[PDB]
Amino acid sequence: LPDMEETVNKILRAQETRAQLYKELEDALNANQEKKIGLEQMGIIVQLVTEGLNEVSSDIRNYQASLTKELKLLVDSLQEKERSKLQATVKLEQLKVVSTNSPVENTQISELEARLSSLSKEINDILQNMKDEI
Repeated sequence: LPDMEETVNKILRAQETRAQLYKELEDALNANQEKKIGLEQMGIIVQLVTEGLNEVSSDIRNYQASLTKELKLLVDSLQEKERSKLQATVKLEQLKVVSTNSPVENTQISELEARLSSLSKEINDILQNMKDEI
């Protein structure tokens, strides 16, 4: 109930909507990679998915003012990862389709996958610190 941690619950509630939205996003990239989905459609689904991502991003910004300066920093870093995680996810699918499996192009995927794997691991640590009121 108190206004301090009530606002943190809404931030955690928005992260649920963001995590679910990437699942709809990721499933759309795989649908185009497996050639089950044309390039034209995937572009409009990302348009639909990034809109909900844009709503969640703006909702969490509104929740920042009532938070402590240590908590506003954790949110600031949280959105930086989620912004880079969005672009690194869509950019990864396109590079996997055009790549001729040459070693130069082949390690772009591994570097981005390692980036995505580390970004996701960093995000959960930001949430757990927010859960512990860091």
